[PDB]
This record gives sequence, C-alpha cells and structure tokens, in this order.
Amino acid sequence: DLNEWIAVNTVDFFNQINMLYGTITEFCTEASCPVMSAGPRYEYHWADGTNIKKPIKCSAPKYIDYLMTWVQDQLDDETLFPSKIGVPFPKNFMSVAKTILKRLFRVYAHIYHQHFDSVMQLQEEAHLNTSFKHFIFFVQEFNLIDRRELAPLQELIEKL
Amino acid sequence: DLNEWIAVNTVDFFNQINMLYGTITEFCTEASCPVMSAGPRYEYHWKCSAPKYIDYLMTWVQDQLDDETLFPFPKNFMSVAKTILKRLFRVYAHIYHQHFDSVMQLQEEAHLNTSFKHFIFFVQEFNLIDRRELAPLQELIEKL
Amino acid sequence: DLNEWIAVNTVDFFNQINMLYGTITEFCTEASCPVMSAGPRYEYHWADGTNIKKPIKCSAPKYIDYLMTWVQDQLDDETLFPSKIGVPFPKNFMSVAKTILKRLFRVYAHIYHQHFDSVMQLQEEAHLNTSFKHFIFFVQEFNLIDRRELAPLQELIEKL
Amino acid sequence: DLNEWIAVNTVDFFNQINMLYGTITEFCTEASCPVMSAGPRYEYHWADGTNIKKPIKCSAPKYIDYLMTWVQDQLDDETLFPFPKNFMSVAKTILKRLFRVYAHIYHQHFDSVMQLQEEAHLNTSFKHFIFFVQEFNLIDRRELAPLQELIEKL
Amino acid sequence: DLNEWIAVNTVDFFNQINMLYGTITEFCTEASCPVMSAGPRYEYHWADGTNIKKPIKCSAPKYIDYLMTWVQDQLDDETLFPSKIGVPFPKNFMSVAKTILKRLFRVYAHIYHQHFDSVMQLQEEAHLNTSFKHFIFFVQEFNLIDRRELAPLQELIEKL
Amino acid sequence: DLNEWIAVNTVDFFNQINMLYGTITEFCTEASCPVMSAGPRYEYHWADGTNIKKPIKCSAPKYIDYLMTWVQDQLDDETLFPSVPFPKNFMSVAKTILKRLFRVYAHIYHQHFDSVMQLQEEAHLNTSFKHFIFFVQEFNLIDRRELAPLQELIEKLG
Amino acid sequence: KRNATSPQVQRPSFMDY
Amino acid sequence: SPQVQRPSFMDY
Amino acid sequence: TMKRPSFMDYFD
Amino acid sequence: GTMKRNATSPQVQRPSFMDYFD
Amino acid sequence: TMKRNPSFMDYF
Amino acid sequence: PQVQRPSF
Amino acid sequence: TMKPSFMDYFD
Amino acid sequence: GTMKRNQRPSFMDYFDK
Amino acid sequence: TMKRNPSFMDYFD
Ligand SMILES: [Zn+2]
Ligand SMILES: [Zn+2]
Ligand SMILES: [Zn+2]
Ligand SMILES: [Zn+2]
Ligand SMILES: [Zn+2]
Ligand SMILES: [Zn+2]
Repeated sequence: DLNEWIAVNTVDFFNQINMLYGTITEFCTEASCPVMSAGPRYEYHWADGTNIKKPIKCSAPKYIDYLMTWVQDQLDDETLFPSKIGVPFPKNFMSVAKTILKRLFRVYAHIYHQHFDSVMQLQEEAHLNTSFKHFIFFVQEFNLIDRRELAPLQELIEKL
Repeated sequence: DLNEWIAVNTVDFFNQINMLYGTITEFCTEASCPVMSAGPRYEYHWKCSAPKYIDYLMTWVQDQLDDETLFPFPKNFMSVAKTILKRLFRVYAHIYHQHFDSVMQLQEEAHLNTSFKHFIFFVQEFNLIDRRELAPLQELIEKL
Repeated sequence: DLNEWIAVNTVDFFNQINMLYGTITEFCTEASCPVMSAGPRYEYHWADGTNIKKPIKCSAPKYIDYLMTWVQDQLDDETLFPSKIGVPFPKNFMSVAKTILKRLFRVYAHIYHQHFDSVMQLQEEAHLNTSFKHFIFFVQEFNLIDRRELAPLQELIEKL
Repeated sequence: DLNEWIAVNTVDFFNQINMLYGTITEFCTEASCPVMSAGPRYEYHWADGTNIKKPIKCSAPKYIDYLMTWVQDQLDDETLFPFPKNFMSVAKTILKRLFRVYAHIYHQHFDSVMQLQEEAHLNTSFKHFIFFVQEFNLIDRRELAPLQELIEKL
Repeated sequence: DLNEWIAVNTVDFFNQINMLYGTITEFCTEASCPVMSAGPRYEYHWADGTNIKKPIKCSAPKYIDYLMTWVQDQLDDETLFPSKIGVPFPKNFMSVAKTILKRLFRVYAHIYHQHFDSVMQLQEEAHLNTSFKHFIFFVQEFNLIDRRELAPLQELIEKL
Repeated sequence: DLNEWIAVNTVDFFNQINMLYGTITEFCTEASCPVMSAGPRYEYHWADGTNIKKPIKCSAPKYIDYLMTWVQDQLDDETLFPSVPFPKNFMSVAKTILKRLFRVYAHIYHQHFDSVMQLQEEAHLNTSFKHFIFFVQEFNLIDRRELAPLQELIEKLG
Repeated sequence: KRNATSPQVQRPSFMDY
Repeated sequence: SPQVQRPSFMDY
Repeated sequence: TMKRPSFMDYFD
Repeated sequence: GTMKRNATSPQVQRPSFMDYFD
Repeated sequence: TMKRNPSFMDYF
Repeated sequence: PQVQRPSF
Repeated sequence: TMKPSFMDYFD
Repeated sequence: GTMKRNQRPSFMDYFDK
Repeated sequence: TMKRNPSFMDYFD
C-alpha cells in the first residue's frame, strides 16, 4: 500500500521545511515580507481550513505560521495519519496529503525568492537545495502537486 | 546551524527506518534472523536476536529524541548523534542482506533505495560514520 | 472495461474455496477453532454491513458461514453483479470485489495454518496450492488486497 | 473427493469461457463464421445424442449456442452435479466440447480480443484449462490438435 | 494540464465531424436515413436529457442537429470549458467530455455504414479516415469511450 | 472539398498551438527570449504588411502575440472563412498562416522543450506536431525550406 | 454449521446476457 | 460548420 | 440511449 | 462424427495468434 | 475486522 | 520543532 | 488562495 | 525578409533512444 | 560491538 510511504515523506518534508525556515524566520518579518509571496508574480492567501474560509491577506510570517499549525494538527489526527497498523488510512487521505504538500511547497518558493541571501550567509544553500530536490523528486513521482502550482520555481526545478 | 540540520535528519530517518522495517517486522523473527547481522561476516551486539536488537534500538532512540536536553545543544551532542546514526545504519544493512527478496515482493525496493541514498549522502555530508562501519554495504554505495 | 473479468474470477474462486473448505469441514469445529484465525498471530472478527456492524469474535466455521452467505448474497444481487449486459456494474463495484476477495483470503490462511494436516491426509494439497497460486496471481495483478492483509502467508506467496 | 474437484473446475471454466466468448459474440456472426471451426483445417458439427443424433453442420454462433445450453442443463442436474457412475464420462465430454470454444476464438477472433485487450485474460484462462485437463487426462491429444503448438509452448 | 488537452481535442474533433458531415448532408435525409443508425444492427435514440429525459426516436439528420447543437452549447459554457486560466475545471468535466465523445463517435459510425459511398464519391475517404484515426487514438489513450459503445466499428478500429 | 478541409485544420492547429504555447507562456519572457528564434541559426522578424522591407525585430513573446492576433482576425473574417464561396487567394492566405504557425512549434522545441517535459506535455506537443506536419505535406502548404528549423525532428515523425 | 457445500455458482451463459 | 475557436493564449 | 460489412471492403 | 479434419489448401497460412506468441 | 498480536511451509 | 512518527 | 536572481548560484 | 539565417539542439537528445 | 570474520546486488546491474 502506497499510503504509508507517502505519510512518512509528508512528515519528513514537513520537518525539513520548518527547520529551514527556522534558520531565517527573524529575517522574514512583516516589514521585510508584508505578504506571503514567491516572486513578484505570485502571492498566496490562507484558506480552506474550516476555521478560515474567505482567503485572508496576511504577511509571510503569519501565513507560514497559520500553515504549519494547520499541517501539524493534521499529522496528529489519528483519523488522518494512523499511528496504528490496525487503523486504515481515510478514504480521502491522498487528497489530504496533496493539499499539505502543495502549500509546503510555497514555503520553499518564498524562501528561495525572498531569503536566499541569508541562506548563503548561513552556508545553507546546499541544505535548502538538497531538501528541495528530494521534495520535488518525491512530489513528481506520484503527481502530488499540479504543475501549474509549481510555476514559481520552474527554472530551478529544470536544473535538478 | 549544523546541529539543527543533523537533528532533523536523524529524526526524519528514524521515521523512515521504522516505516521501512515496519513493512517486514512480521517476517523478521527469532527464527528468521536469530542474530543481528548483515550477512554472515558482519554481526552486531547491543547477544540478542535481530528482532530484539532493533526493538532495543528504536525504544532507546525514542528516549533520546524526546530528551529536551539533547534535542531541544549540548557539547557532546554531535557524538551522540554519530552514535545513533551509526546504529540506524545497521537496520539498512540487515534489511538488504536478510530481507531484500521479501522487499521486492512487496515492491519497496525503490523506497528503500531512495531512503538509503538520501541517508548515505547525508552521513557522507559530514562523515558521521567511519568507513569501516559502512563495510557491509560498501559495494552498493559506490554504485549510488 | 475490467469489470466482467474481475467478476467471473470472483465467482470462480468463491466456488473453489467452498469446495476446498468442504473437504475439511469435519475437522473445523468449535473446539478445534474457537475463533477465526490464521495462526496465533492472526485473528479475524466478522461484520456484514447490513446485519452485523460492530465485529463479532466468533469461531472459524461460523465466520465462514457468515462470510459465504454474505459474499453469495452479493453474487445473487443483480444490482451488484449484472446477469444482463443492459445493467451496468455499480460505480463502487471494484471496492465491493476487493472486500469479498479480502475476506475470502482468510479462508485459505485458516486452512493452511490449522488444517494442513487434514489436507495432506486427503492428498489434496495440489488442489489447495493450485487454487491458492491462481488466486494470489489474480489479486496481485490487480492489487485487490492490501499487502498488510496478505501478511499471514507472505513466505508462501514469495516461493510462488 | 476427485469428482468434486472436477465438478467445481468444470463449472468455473464454463463461466470463464462464456465471459470470454461474451467479449466477441457480436463479432462472431453467420457471415463471419458460417461454420464452427478452429481454422480451415478443423470444423465441428453439433450433436448431443439425445435430441440430435446425426451431427448437424451449423455456424459457430449457433454451435456454441447449442453447446452452452446443453452444458448448462447438465450443471443444473443434481443427479450429475450434486456422484453417478458415469460422472467422469459426462465431465470429459463437456470439457472436450468447451475446448472447441477456445479453439474458435484463437483462430477466428484473436485480433478482436487483443483490440479489446482481453488477450491476457484468454491466455490465463486457457493455460489454467489445459493444465487442468492434462493432469487427469480428461481430453485426448487428438482433440487438442487445433492448438497443439500453443499447448507445447505452455 | 491533462484537462486542457482533453478540451482542445474535444473541440477539434467536433469541428472535424461537422465539416465531414457537411460534405455529405445531401445524402443523409429522412428518406435515406429515417432513423439514427450505424448499420441495421445499431440504432440510437436522442436525449439531452435535462431538456429530454426520454430518448427520442428520430431521423439521423435531426438527431445530428440535436447532437451538434447540444455539444456546442456545452463548449460555449465557460463553467465547463474555461475561457480563462483563472477559472478551474468542474469536478465532473471528464465525465462530460466522455459523454460528448461517446455521442460524437456515433456520427463516424453512421457516416461509415450508410454514406461511405458518398464519402468516396467526393474523394474525401482519406480525410475521414485521418479524422477517425486521430479520434480513436485519442479516446483509447484516455479511455473516453467504453468498448461496448465502439462495437459498430470494431473491425475498422482493428485495422487502424 | 479541399477548401473546407484546410479551413477546419487551420483553425484546429490554431487551437492546439495556443493551448500548447499557453502551457509555457510564463517561461517565455523578454529576458529568456530577447528575439524570436528557433535555434541559433533561425531568427524571425514580424511583418504584416505591404512593401515589406526592414520589418520588425521583436521578442519571442511579442512576436507570437502579434502573430496569434493577426491569425485570429483572419479566422474571424467571413469573406475568407465562410461560416458564401472561398476567395481565390484563399490558398495563399492559408499558406501564410500555416507557415507562420509552424514557427511557434519551432520556438517551443528549440527554446522551451525542457519545460515541456517537466510539464509532462512532450507527448501532446509531438502528437500535435505530427498531425500538423502530415496535414501540410499532402498539399505542400509549407515549402521544405520553411520547415528547415525542425527538419531532423520531422524525419523522426514518419 | 453444515452449509459446507460446493454451490457451484454459475454465471449466466453468453446468451441470457 | 462551426469551426469553434478556443481563445488566444494571451486572452486565456 | 443505445440499443439493438460494406464499407469494410476499402480496407482489405 | 462431431469432429471433422479437413485437408487444407497449401495457400493456407499460419494463424494470426501464433505470431503473437513469437 | 482484523487484529494482530508454520508447519506447511516446510513442505515448500 | 520536529515530528517523529511512532515506532510500532 | 493563489495568484529574482538566486538562480545565478547554479552557474 | 521575415526569416533570417545566421552545437546540436538539445531536444533531439530526447528522441535518440 | 561490531566484528568481522552478494544476495541482493544482482538487482543493480
Ligand atoms: Zn519572508
Ligand atoms: Zn530480520
Ligand atoms: Zn478450523
Ligand atoms: Zn466466430
Ligand atoms: Zn445518413
Ligand atoms: Zn521563448
């Protein structure tokens, strides 16, 4: 069953991204990043949580803040991510996994576009690149994100 | 910088190993793998069974990851991390040597190799494991 | 579309299992098999969607009794298994077939684990093995049963 | 014991052949198949001894129709398929004649089968069928002539 | 991305069918074609069905009129066929496309069975065959029509 | 007859190319494609026009934009494309369109094929191109010299 | 209980379908 | 005889 | 909606 | 007899489904 | 449905 | 802020 | 919910 | 003219299989 | 706690 493999990677990359963003969160501020964006052409608004519907226009620190709590809440949901072998994956699981990975991608995109400078200072260019390569190679193999969504890093994606 | 990177990788691979071993835990028994080994020439002591060593191992690792004083860094953090990763490697070695046929039957060769590839490039990134400990899978590694 | 092929095979193996179980019905009793199991490590609880929901821990003969009428009720259900080309397979058909095949598998495992001695005495091993091999080839080619469900006979499956 | 195994298999293959033939029955017609045959070299004429003595030369659609009705009637016969003294004899004749449906399909409709992507299903069924009849020698080598090269490959 | 491909091809073959039938409209009359058919063995009845939930037995020329008007109405429906990249496809789009293609196929079948003489007389057989070959390859790759619907041209399909 | 055939095909490939170019329009920019080209040896300048001399040197994004806008109005011309007989110079007009539509294929293959594969549209582009070339071959609507930029590719598809 | 029979379930023939 | 046009990519 | 050998000569 | 063996023309050719098994 | 906690495999 | 999945 | 020069590093 | 003439193209490598 | 003294590598060629 493909589901257990997708589960750990979703967890795996969730961990990697929070770590990487963690290294530059102080350099990602309301003043530096008034909106969640991935280049000039791409801005994102938070929604499809059942708490917040009307997509809200907010800063990158907050968007990433809302996102990670939301994602983490799903990971701790036994009905969504079984901690037991005797518990099946929900019928809509695959769909749930895709939404998470799709938005997690946006953190990669935002960091690359707006914060690559601090990353190089930290000598973390390899770590960000290694994580992203693994991330993209994972999502492409199982079509977990529609390519239309991947536009902001298309040129980068091609070189890997 | 470097500590946080190793921590997340150690945690991430801990998750991967438990999942991967999970697919075959039933087929790794006292009878199937009477000892922790990765082929006849390479044996490990925690003597106990292969099923027991990994159980002893993962419960032990779980205690470390949950240790806020180790994994919020302490000065000996790196050595502790090196100690863990070295032992996690042994699960790869055992699976390849003793249970690889069963893996393909379940069609997880791709997943194991991908996990292994990511893992090996990671320990090589900082040489967190000495060449001799990696001996049991030495031939596979160059091909990657 | 693959519905008719899956249908005829589901019926065919259903017939074979009852025949196979029939030869050893005398050896499967309340005392020998107080529960539905496939070795000490594997016990199964019965639950048909219409009559019995919360799974019942019952003996092997009765579970199979519950099981075989349950499967057969579906086979005689014209709305599930069309006797006419002008009646389509239901949209959830594939899902129904998998559950049937999933539960039918448990009959092989019990026979193999607890009553192989009686099978050998009757010199009926080839029939069981032939039926089982064909069955496993059928479900694997179309992924009709999750790997975890197949756990009780994994080593045997590998030798085939 | 042995009778029951043959019985269940005889019933199972009856189902498989009807399903398989079903995929190409509209393409098996009076115009396409004026006779029941397995290539130019092998034609079959219908007879069941009780209603039809003198074998009738008929089309493949009609032959197979006569056949399945004849076969289906016996499977529903509790005195034959619960054993009677002649059970084996009855089973062999059924199996011998069911084989001919395979032969017609391979020879006359294999292109349509591949197009419908049912070739694997046909081959799997045939493989199972031939291995079944050979183990108990339920069909004579002479009857298998139309597909002997294929059988050797199995 | 896969949706956009289905859309443009659906429009393209629709255009091709209207052109091809246009060349032979004079040979398709109520007297020549009193009913919608693809040979004596295959007749079709029209239903929208929202506007007509009971299949109507009518002539081939008129059905094709209902068909082509019906199909075009859907093509001009922005909620089904987005005119903006910013308007997503409906959840059921594929199902809709499959329905159109299933019915568009019937025009090929009618032309081949009843008016192939007229096609050749106009020296347009290659174009009809070219249009049909492209059409069949498209639907087979994406399973847009079930094998049972394709029966009337099975022999032709086998040759291409 | 043949005119109706060229008409539907011109419109169809107009549709196919626009969806296909559409999939990579964001990756075809002023910075990436300062000129309309199909490999180093093949550059194109836009012209409409009458006494064509010193036509326009433009970017690939702008050139293709100018093109589709130009093509689209001819398609909307009832006197050219009866929705009324076809005009006599119809063939020449179709040839000019088809000749210019080809250049979009050429640009995509030469400059943006990596993006196509990543987008998993390689099969679709190849299918469209194959049909397009087979169409023009029957009536020589594009001379071999114009097809030069993809001659090696054309050879594999056939 | 004692329903350990071989039903020998038939699918209908190609005619009657 | 419609010759239905899909939209120019620049409009789309 | 759907319910119950001449042109084929061209392709032989 | 229900089964009849003919004597084919030598123009007869190997059946289509055999070159599938080639 | 199912919850966790071989003298024939010798034949093979 | 790491999330480890369970052992068994 | 949806609507510069770091790539120089890869030269 | 509207068409001007002035290391192998890389998309051809995809076809060399 | 390690001390010294090809059933899967056929897969990689
Ligand atoms: Zn920021
Ligand atoms: Zn083991
Ligand atoms: Zn029992
Ligand atoms: Zn026939
Ligand atoms: Zn007509
Ligand atoms: Zn460009």
